[PDB]
This record gives sequence, structure tokens and C-alpha cells, in this order.
Amino acid sequence: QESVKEFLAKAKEEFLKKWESPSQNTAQLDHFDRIKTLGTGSFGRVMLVKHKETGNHYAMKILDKQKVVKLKQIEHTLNEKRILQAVNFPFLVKLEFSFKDNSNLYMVMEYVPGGEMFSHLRRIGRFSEPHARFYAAQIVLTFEYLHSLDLIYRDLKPENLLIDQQGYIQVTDFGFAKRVKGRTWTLCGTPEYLAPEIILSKGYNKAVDWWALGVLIYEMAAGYPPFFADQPIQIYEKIVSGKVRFPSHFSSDLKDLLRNLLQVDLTKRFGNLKNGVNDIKNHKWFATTDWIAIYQRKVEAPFIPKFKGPGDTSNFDDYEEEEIRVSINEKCGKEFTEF
Ligand SMILES: O=S1(=O)N[C@@H]2CNC[C@@H]2Oc2ncccc21
Ligand SMILES: O=S1(=O)N[C@@H]2CNC[C@@H]2Oc2ncccc21
Ligand SMILES: O=S1(=O)N[C@@H]2CNC[C@@H]2Oc2ncccc21
Ligand SMILES: O=S1(=O)N[C@@H]2CNC[C@@H]2Oc2ncccc21
Repeated sequence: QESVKEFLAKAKEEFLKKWESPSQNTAQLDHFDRIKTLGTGSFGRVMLVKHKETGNHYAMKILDKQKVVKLKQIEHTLNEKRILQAVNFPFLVKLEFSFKDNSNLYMVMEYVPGGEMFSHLRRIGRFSEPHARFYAAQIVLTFEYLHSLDLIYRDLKPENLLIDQQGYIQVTDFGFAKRVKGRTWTLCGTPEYLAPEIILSKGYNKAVDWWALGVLIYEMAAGYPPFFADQPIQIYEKIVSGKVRFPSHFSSDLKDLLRNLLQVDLTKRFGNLKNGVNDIKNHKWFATTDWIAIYQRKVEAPFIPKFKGPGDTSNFDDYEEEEIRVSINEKCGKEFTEF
């Protein structure tokens, strides 16, 4: 379709302009009041903050430079910020500011008060097929966009998909995203969502995102992912086996789509064939989907999260509140020069 081609051509032009001249150092920490920790991990956390001058709320991802270095995440962190400042798509979180100080890297993003899809999925148990399909269509369009820019996302899972005030998805967490022409090799991602070629240490490509979409759609519609176990090695054995069991409540169209996304041979996997994303968009399971209406955000969402206002944190959970320390001395300045 000419409209799609012209759209993706302009999308790549606009991405490349920002990719080649990234923004840096667009705020500082004391421009914000810290409100609450929204999530925490091994080298950083995300905090709800309020900008003092404007009153606007934001999600501030804070990465400890020393821990980033220790966990060998320098390149990944530089990828994340460079990609986020260059992308623009309705279902991608907007990066509003970035900056660094003696201790930390900061990415200040739009705050999405509806919470993680993970929470709603576990609360409701499973999504109906129409509900899962509404979210899946947004991911399909987002991956069509990212892949057209030579970006691989590499961290699709329910915790990384926030639900906004209109009930639409905002993809967060570009920590593993990478601009790749051709193949890449890093072992990264969450075990349940890894394609076989990642587990087998192969050079892999954007087809791993389409595999992860298969896992996500299965998990949304079943309530649990297709490959699970207590030990990652047992998960990996199931992933590489070519065996998936579907709940009997799955429609035949859903099972067919999932057999083609959860295709262990990457050369036969939907999204990675000659017709690319169109094998997915034209699949029977998406027959009711108005792709343009989804992109234009004209479809009524199946679900609007309950929240009281732009600063409401009720849909996020409670974490120990720790200091945001900024050392009197600069740490790892050389490593993060480009940030
Ligand atoms: O609530 S989160 O902390 N959940 C996830 C944990 N890391 C990926 C997601 O990061 C976030 N990004 C923006 C806002 C909130 C969050
Ligand atoms: O639900 S939104 O208020 N927020 C979302 C988060 N930023 C992108 C989305 O923006 C929107 N665009 C159109 C209608 C509604 C919305
Ligand atoms: O620790 S790494 O092995 N992590 C990533 C794996 N492939 C890209 C990165 O390669 C590296 N380049 C230089 C030093 C260390 C590494
Ligand atoms: O609380 S809102 O859903 N509605 C508000 C009423 N006037 C506009 C405001 O829009 C919002 N913008 C960002 C987050 C939440 C909201």
C-alpha cells in the first residue's frame, strides 16, 4: 500500500535525523520532586517525579553508572537512550528529558498511570481474544515501525507494556533494543520470551521479536506463557523442542497464528517471510482488526484502567524507598561520554 510505504519512508527519515544528532543534557535532577518508586531492578529503578516548574508528572528511569558498568550494560544503556530519543510512534513511550550527573544516568519519560499490562493480566486471569487482539495489533504496528528502522526490540513481555489513560499500550523499556542491519548475537531478554535461535547462541534477527509476539499473545489469551518451568534450562528445552500445547478455549484461528509465530525455524516464522508483517496483518485471527483505526487510536479500548489523576500511583506496586545519591565525585565519566 502506497500510504504504508510513504509512511515508513518518512518514519525512517525522521528517525535517522535524530539518530545521527542525539539530544543530551536536557534537564537536571533538582528540577524534579521525587514522589514514589514505580519499579526496581539490578542496576536502576523508575520513579514517579513531578517537574517543579510545570507540575507535570514523569516516569524517571535512574541508572547507577557503576552498576551499569559492573553488569556489562554500557552499550545497552547507550542504545536505549539513543533509540528512545529518536523514535516517534503512538504506542512507544515518549522520552521527554535525559541527563546524567556524577553517579547516575536519567531518562525522563511520559508517566502512564494505568500500570503494567502484567498486573491487569494477572488480576483478570486471562484476556478474551478480542482484548488480546487489540493489544497484539498495537504490537504488530509498533514492530512494523521499529523493524523498518532496523531496530530489534528484544524485551517484549507483559511487564514492559503499560496501559494508558485511553486503554492503549505504551511500550517502555528499550534496555535491550538495538539498531541492527542483519544479525546480532547478545544473549539478553527474559527466558520465557526467548526465541530458539537466541537460546542456541546463533546470530539472530528481527524474527525474535515475532517469536516473542507469539509468546505474548499466548500468555494474554491463556493467562500463562507457553513455556515455563522453575529452572531456565528447562524452559530452554521446551522452547527449542517445537512443541506447544494450546488451551481448548483458544479459537482455531488463534492456534493457527500461534503455530506460525512460535515456529522454531526462523526462516519459516511469520513476520520473517517474503511478505513480512503482512502475513500477520492478513491472518484470519486479525480479520476483525481495522489497522488504520488502531494506529489512529479511534477504536474504543476493551478496558480503561481505574485511576484518579495524572499523579495516581495506585496501579503500581510498593517498593522500598531508597535514596537517589549523587556522589561528590564523577563516576565512569569516560564510559558515558555520549549519553
Ligand atoms: O512500573 S515500571 O517500573 N515497570 C517496568 C519495569 N521496567 C520496565 C518498565 O519500566 C517502567 N517504565 C516506565 C514507567 C514505569 C515502569
Ligand atoms: O491516552 S493518551 O492521553 N496518552 C498516550 C500516551 N502518549 C501517547 C498517547 O497519547 C494519546 N494520543 C491520543 C489519544 C490519547 C492519548
Ligand atoms: O561484554 S560484551 O561481550 N557485551 C556485548 C556483547 N556483544 C556486544 C557487546 O560486546 C562487548 N564489546 C566490548 C566489550 C565487552 C562486550
Ligand atoms: O486525569 S486525566 O485522565 N484527565 C485530565 C483532565 N484534564 C486533562 C487531564 O488529562 C490527563 N493527562 C495526563 C494524565 C492523566 C490525565
